[PDB]
Amino acid sequence: SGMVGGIISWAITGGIFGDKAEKARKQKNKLIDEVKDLQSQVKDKSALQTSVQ
Amino acid sequence: QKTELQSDIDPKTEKRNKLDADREKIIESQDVIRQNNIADMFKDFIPSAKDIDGLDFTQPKKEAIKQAIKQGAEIARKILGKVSEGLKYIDLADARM
Amino acid sequence: KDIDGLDFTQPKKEAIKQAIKQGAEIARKILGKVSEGLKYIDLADARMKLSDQIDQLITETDELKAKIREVELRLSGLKDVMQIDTERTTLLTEAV
Repeated sequence: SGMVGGIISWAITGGIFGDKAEKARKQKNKLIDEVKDLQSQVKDKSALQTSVQ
Repeated sequence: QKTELQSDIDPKTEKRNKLDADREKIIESQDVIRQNNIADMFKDFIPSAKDIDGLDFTQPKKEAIKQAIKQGAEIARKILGKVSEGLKYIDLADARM
Repeated sequence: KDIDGLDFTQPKKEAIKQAIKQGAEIARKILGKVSEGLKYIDLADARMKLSDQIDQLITETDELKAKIREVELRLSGLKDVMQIDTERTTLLTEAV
């Protein structure tokens, strides 16, 4: 938002939202790695259900 | 004991199903704030469709320093209005979070 | 409005800022077409993901539809064995 006229406000909203952009991206880092791990359980259990049957 | 716990499945299947709509009501209200983009916001910071009018009504103020304050007025407004719209989006997301 | 861009700005021919008035709306409309296409970016990437869902689903069906092939290939083979006992009775009760 800031630097259109507000060079001072660049650090303001970047301090406010750039944290929350970074935090949501870290949630985006964490959950994609979990879904990739949760998909890997489904892949083995699908191969498991074939193996048992 | 089997009938004890399936009678506890029924609140948890409903309470999950209650929060499914209450999640999506936040999502529908986040879509209003979603609706303008990065550069729609940057399109608003230029006072164009009034920026010629920003220099039409301020033709004798070229000797005045305060013409730039008239320029600086509405940009100082609209920088704040987009903050609060996103600041609504902060409290809107943290509920959903 | 470009004739009107020079109709309303006739005394500004001495002014350099007439070109800024010219430069104003073009700097607007270059951004408005970006965001319309930037909507189209997020709109396509949903569909790009949404097509890949169906790509898995068609793959997961025929892999599973290959499974009912083997079951039906087995079950028809087993019902063939079940008919053997029916004709084993007609063989033997005659031969008894």
